[PDB]
Amino acid sequence: MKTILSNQTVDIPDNVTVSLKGRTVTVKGPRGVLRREFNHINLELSLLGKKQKKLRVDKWWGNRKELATVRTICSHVQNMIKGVTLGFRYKMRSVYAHFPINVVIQESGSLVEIRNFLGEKYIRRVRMRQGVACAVSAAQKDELVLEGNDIELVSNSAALIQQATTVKNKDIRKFLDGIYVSEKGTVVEA
Amino acid sequence: MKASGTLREYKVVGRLLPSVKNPAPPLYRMRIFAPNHVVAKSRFWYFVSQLRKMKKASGEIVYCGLVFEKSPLKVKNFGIWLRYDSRSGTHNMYREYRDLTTSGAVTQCYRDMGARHRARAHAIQIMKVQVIAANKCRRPAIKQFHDSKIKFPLPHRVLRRQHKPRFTTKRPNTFF
Amino acid sequence: VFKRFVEIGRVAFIAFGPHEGKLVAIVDVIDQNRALVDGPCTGVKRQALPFKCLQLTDYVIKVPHSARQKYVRRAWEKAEISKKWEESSWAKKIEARKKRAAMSDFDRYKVSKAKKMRNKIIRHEMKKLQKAAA
Amino acid sequence: RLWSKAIFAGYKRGLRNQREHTALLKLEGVYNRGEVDFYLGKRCAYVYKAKKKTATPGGKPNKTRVIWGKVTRAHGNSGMVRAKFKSNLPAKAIGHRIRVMLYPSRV
Amino acid sequence: ADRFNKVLIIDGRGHLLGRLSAIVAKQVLLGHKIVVVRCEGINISGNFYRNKLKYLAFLRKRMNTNPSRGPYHFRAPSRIFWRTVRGMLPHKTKRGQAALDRLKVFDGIPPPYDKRKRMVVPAALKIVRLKPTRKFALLGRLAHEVGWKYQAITATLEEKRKEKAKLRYSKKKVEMKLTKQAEKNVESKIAVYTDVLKKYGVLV
RNA sequence: AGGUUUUACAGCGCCCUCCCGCCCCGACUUCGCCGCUUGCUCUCCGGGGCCGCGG
RNA sequence: AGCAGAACUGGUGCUGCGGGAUGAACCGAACGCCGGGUUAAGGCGCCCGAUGCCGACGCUCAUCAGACCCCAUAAAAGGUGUUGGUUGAUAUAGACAGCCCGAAUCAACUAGCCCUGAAAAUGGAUGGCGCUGGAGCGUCGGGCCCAUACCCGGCCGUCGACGGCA
RNA sequence: UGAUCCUUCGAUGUCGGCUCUUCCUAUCAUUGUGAAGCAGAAUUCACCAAGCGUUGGAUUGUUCACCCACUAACAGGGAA
RNA sequence: GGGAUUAUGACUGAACGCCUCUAAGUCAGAAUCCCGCCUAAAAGCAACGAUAAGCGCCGUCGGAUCUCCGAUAGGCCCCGGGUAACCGGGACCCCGGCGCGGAGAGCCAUUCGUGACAGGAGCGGCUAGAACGAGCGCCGCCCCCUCUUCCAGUGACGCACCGCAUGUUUGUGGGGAACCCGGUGCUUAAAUGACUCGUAGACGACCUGA
Ligand SMILES: [Mg+2]
Ligand SMILES: [Mg+2]
Ligand SMILES: [Mg+2]
Ligand SMILES: [Mg+2]
Ligand SMILES: [Mg+2]
Ligand SMILES: [Mg+2]
Ligand SMILES: [Mg+2]
Ligand SMILES: [Mg+2]
Ligand SMILES: [Mg+2]
Ligand SMILES: [Mg+2]
Ligand SMILES: [Mg+2]
Ligand SMILES: [Mg+2]
Ligand SMILES: [Mg+2]
Ligand SMILES: [Mg+2]
Ligand SMILES: [Mg+2]
Ligand SMILES: [Mg+2]
Ligand SMILES: [Mg+2]
Ligand SMILES: [Mg+2]
Ligand SMILES: [Mg+2]
Ligand SMILES: [Mg+2]
Ligand SMILES: [Mg+2]
Ligand SMILES: [Mg+2]
Ligand SMILES: [Mg+2]
Ligand SMILES: [Mg+2]
Ligand SMILES: [Mg+2]
Repeated sequence: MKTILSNQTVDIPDNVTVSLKGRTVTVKGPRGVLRREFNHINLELSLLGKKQKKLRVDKWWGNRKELATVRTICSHVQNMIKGVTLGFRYKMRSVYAHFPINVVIQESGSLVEIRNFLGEKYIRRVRMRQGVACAVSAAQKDELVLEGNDIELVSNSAALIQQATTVKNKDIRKFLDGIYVSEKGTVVEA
Repeated sequence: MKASGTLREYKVVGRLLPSVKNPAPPLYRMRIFAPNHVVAKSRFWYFVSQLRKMKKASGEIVYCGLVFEKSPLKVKNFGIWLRYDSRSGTHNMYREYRDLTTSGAVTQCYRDMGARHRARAHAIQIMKVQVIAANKCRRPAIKQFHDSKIKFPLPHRVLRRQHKPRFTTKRPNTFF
Repeated sequence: VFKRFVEIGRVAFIAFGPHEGKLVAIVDVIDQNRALVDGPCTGVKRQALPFKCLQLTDYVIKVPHSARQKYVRRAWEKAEISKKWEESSWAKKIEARKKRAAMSDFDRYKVSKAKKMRNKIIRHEMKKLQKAAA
Repeated sequence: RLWSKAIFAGYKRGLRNQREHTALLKLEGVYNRGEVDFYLGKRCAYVYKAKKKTATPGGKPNKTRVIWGKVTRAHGNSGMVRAKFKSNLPAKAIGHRIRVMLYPSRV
Repeated sequence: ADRFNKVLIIDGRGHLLGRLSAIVAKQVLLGHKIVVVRCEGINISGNFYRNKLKYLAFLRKRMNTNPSRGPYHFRAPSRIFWRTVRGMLPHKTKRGQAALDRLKVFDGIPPPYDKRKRMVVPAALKIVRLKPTRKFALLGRLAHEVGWKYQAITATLEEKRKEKAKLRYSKKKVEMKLTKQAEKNVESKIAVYTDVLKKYGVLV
């Protein structure tokens, strides 16, 4: 069955200016500028409204799989707006039983060195992505905050650290060491 | 049955051969959809032979003529009760279509059953065809066309006439 | 993005088929692929023409769905679709293409001596403006 | 120039049987079966150049030779036409130029 | 086009491999000379991992006793398309070998053809023959990952070819802008010669 | 579900009718919505290919 | 068992031809030498004659896709891949999901295409290229392509005549 | 290992070993992983995977066996 | 030594208000795969040296003669590209065009010559071009006077070869050498046999030296 129409509106706040040239949405606000390119969905994105226009997407004659991308694209633009208005904060903590994990941040947050993981002499040097800044958070023992505008870059950088501190040839149910994501919050709470 | 082209509706009536024991036997009317009257007569002796005890040699066909549509210029919502024999067993099925004439609606049923259920022409048996109002339609594929002030564009017009100019300097546009 | 929709009353141009080149009015939409068009002022009886043969124009009329051609004819003349159509460019490209296809051999001769002289006048003015611009 | 362009595509064949008595042509601007009705009957020509000089009607003996023919009927739905020449065309002419004259005219 | 032209320079960007080669192989048999440029822009249907596996499975067909005689697995996109056309020709004969000589394939647009108009076969394009929701694989990326070593140099020379043609098109636009202005300044002197063009439907 | 509740600032059905109330178009090969055919269908009625051998 | 032995009929042996890439037997059709016309079975992206139709509708994405008599392999059992269908149960006396919100939701079963099940040795086989708005599967329309087959005519020969001539 | 007897009896040299090359994966080891009645060590089940390695000897004509040591492991086969 | 990735573990995120590595879109990833490194070098090729009255070019003008071999029968019409969009114009906007005439269904050429009377509009400089490079572009002097292109005229003549085919183009075509003809070029050219060498060999070949 081809549904004749399936739409979804995305209301934007007054502090951002969402623009688009075809399917290339560009969100600009107080913290930065984001720009995604949706030339793979084959949809239309109309920007309607008198003041601070809302974003309305459409999908004409779409099957069950093509209609699933309607809310996906709307959910990506909301993350673009949320990432510029408030920003993203993916803070993760260090878990260890005997050997404390020593983490030092270099290159102004764009690189993180992980040492003393399970007593290993190897030094793990994980490099963040463009726009993601890392820092050892205060007011806590060994938590590690990651900030940025793009959710797909802050969350991917938080995965590069967690995937780097993996235990090999051991029972992962016994050796729970590593750096795991604690919570996925925001920079400016609102 | 071959189901060639458009299946036309034939009103085939028949009766047993009159004898001295049963003079003027009962007449049986049938609603047959067949490409021509030669097949429509054979379809009559297929359902009547399995409903009543009467073959082609024991009875006769009294009338076999076309049944034209009373309103060929009005969109109608049809409902077809059928039963097709799959590879495993026989299944009853009720499908809704939408066409101007009942001759073309049943034709869509043979194209749909063959496309979705791989059912040939000899396995499908049409039982009831009824012009259903727009309130008793159960299928959402027809109920979406039951919206007044309907509006939808024609996105991504695929280029036909790909061989009138077979070679050209212009790439085809698909937005109109 | 889209500016031409398949709505009740949308005047559509038949691209190919039996009534090739004549306008119709979409009265009702049967399926995803078919429509119930009816051109009362053009010469096309009411029938089910597919969307493959239709080309949407920029003219909409005020008619309910599945209305008689008596009322379609009224809204066809109230919106003067035939007057708006004949004065459009897409209708004048068709008229100009029919003239060129019906040109005789004497016409192709008179049309050749014209563009051979008309282009020499324009190409001389183009070089005159080009030298002055340099 | 008073002749349209054609191409000797091959002989009237099946899949593994050739009939050299009938040749298939490829007209220049004819890509439909309904556009061959003009060329039916026009005289064809396979103009080639051999080594020795041959006589020429209406001129000095040049090095040019010709094989005459005519268009007989349509072939398929793609504007191909059949042609029967006086002598069967040599197989080396497959893909070369065939002249389609404008006579016998019917316009 | 469609005019029995002397040399048909078909562009390769956007076209499908077998769709374009099925038409090119038919034109070379009729005696025409086809020049397919930008063979690295041809794309094949199906996702990339399928079309790469179809070629990796082709690399294994070497002759066992002596691979020097086995199937020559060409890595250049022009030579990949050239072999696709060869499979659709009777290359074992003389008319099939002569038809391959009429076809010339290039990776990019060389100087002999960068100043020519490139044609487009609509019966072989990606937008016309493939649904927008289907996957496709570019022959340039497919060739680079199987042993093509000249993808960066072709992309560098193609960028210089585009920036050199963009400078001319800016001069072609400013020349056409003067041509349109020339007709407005001389319209009173060509009114007699433009009406016969209007009368016979040449000018709308 | 047009207009402000079923015709109203559009229309869509179904009945009794005023003689089928009354006229005009007849499957449109006769003005490209849909079938079957001569009750010997009519045409110095057009066009193309093929060959007229014998006596 | 491409095994052994029977029955009816056909074929083959003794038989070429068009189609099934290939072939003893399958499908069509049986044969003097030729011109024209038209078909059968089978076909019409290119090899390769013919859809270079603005063919109709729908199904289908496969990191071993699929591609049709004989025929050149695939099963049980599974899928919240997707599309139909059957039978029931909840829900503005406000369900389902979520930690109040306010419109549909849930379960069983069944059938299509696809997928898992699916491992063999020289490099390789829808016939090849390749094809994914298709060149795939199912149901159908128009047109077109050619056999030594059908039709008309020429020629040879054989056969027959209730045959023609002193 | 049979069953069959289509090819070969105006001949296709026939058991094993030696030698040498190549392929298959139904993976013994090594590389990357998933699972446990995975605490570690050891081991077991499974996945992508045949790139690479898979031994020296006593007895037997033997393929097949059995033992002695070595080893990351001493995996199973095809190519008349 | 790298590259795309398998198994696998994940990100964002719907379908299915939640959830979800997957549907669209992304990340890490290996004795495997491809390539580099390495070995060979094609009926594949480039740069460059020298080229023997004799041996080319010049002056594509050959002025004319002969022989061959293919085609062909106006065009070497150039943005990049998108497709749920695009193009053009003007100081992210605005205007205009959009079944696409700022149109490869078109456009640019082109419609028999020779002699008078009116309308209409071949060398010097600079710059740029190397993926398989030139009649390449732009200005300033000379050249005579343009059948310049179109519309109208008047009087002539260019066999009008008596109905008939291979006509017409790119053709001042591409290759071998031939013949009087007006100017140059530099002509201290190389390979090979034998001998020698032994960094090399069955014989050839190969490395050398005179
Ligand atoms: Mg362990
Ligand atoms: Mg049947
Ligand atoms: Mg057999
Ligand atoms: Mg038997
Ligand atoms: Mg036997
Ligand atoms: Mg017999
Ligand atoms: Mg077969
Ligand atoms: Mg015949
Ligand atoms: Mg075939
Ligand atoms: Mg299971
Ligand atoms: Mg579910
Ligand atoms: Mg419940
Ligand atoms: Mg399978
Ligand atoms: Mg006869
Ligand atoms: Mg035997
Ligand atoms: Mg395995
Ligand atoms: Mg198990
Ligand atoms: Mg890598
Ligand atoms: Mg994954
Ligand atoms: Mg990656
Ligand atoms: Mg362009
Ligand atoms: Mg606008
Ligand atoms: Mg004068
Ligand atoms: Mg030059
Ligand atoms: Mg002048």
